[PDB]
Amino acid sequence: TVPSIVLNDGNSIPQLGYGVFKVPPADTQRAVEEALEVGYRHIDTAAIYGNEEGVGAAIAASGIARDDLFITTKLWNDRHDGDEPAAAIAESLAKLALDQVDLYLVHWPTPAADNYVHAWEKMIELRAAGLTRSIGVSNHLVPHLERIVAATGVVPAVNQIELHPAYQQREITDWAAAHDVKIESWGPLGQGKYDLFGAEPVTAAAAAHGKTPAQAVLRWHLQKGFVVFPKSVRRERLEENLDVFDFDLTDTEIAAIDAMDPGDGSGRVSAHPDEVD
Ligand SMILES: NC(=O)C1=CN([C@@H]2O[C@H](COP(=O)(O)OP(=O)(O)OC[C@H]3O[C@@H](n4cnc5c(N)ncnc54)[C@H](OP(=O)(O)O)[C@@H]3O)[C@@H](O)[C@H]2O)C=CC1
Repeated sequence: TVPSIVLNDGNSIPQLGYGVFKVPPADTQRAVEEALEVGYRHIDTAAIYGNEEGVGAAIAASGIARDDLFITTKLWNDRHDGDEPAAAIAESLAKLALDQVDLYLVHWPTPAADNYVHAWEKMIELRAAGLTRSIGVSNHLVPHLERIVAATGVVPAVNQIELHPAYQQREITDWAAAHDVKIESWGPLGQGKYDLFGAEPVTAAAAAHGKTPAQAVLRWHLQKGFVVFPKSVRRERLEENLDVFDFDLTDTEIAAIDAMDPGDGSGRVSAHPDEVD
């Protein structure tokens, strides 16, 4: 039924949602219509995904009240400077055809450009302007975090990062936990970049509960306190991935999955912030 988690700002976010990364813009409307139909209420898009349009149409097409929906969009890398943030969100808003998004994020820190503090400053402006209910960042390291916070005194609501069994970024989640910041896992199912489902601590928890391996992972994230939003273009999967409030892995089972993280950062499948310009 998807539980909702309380953010540091007093806003609630549905623990499981649907991501649109890699869904072609042209198929984006159907893709989202289905997800809404199936039962999903939290959509994760990005200006860079080029599909805010489909997302908006779908939402419009569906009969759901805005209140029951949670839209999240993101601020692209080339828009951190000056008042580009205000221009950026406004265009997203027009694409999505909404009055306001639920959450807005700084897509990447782009540390070489040294403009993330500035972008965060502006972010705080958009929230006060009512353009977005909450603000958070994505792909920010602990140093990035400490700085933006020390600089503004405004803690981000979330931090969306690459997170899965083989690469957990514990230093970040740990920090996030002490700072009342919620973690959003991206690429929660390894983005299909490695045999996650064949993983034995994975296969073991699956058969033990009669769930699929994909479902075992999600439940892992979920029990860890993470917000997840897997992507799939297949109805079956939307349904499968949505049915995970059933079981409950065991402490030991959770331990077994956790141990999949080598600790040398070798399980990473995507880009490291220090490489994204
Ligand atoms: N803020 C950021 O920097 C980023 C955020 N994200 C967000 O996180 C989302 C999720 O990560 P994403 O990169 O999409 O990777 P995911 O880890 O969620 O994996 C998606 C892939 O796994 C498949 N999939 C989904 N469910 C299942 C299942 N039960 N069994 C088998 N395959 C399955 C999909 O195939 P198929 O669709 O064909 O079924 C697709 O190939 C993105 O869509 C986006 O919203 C992603 C990247 C970066």
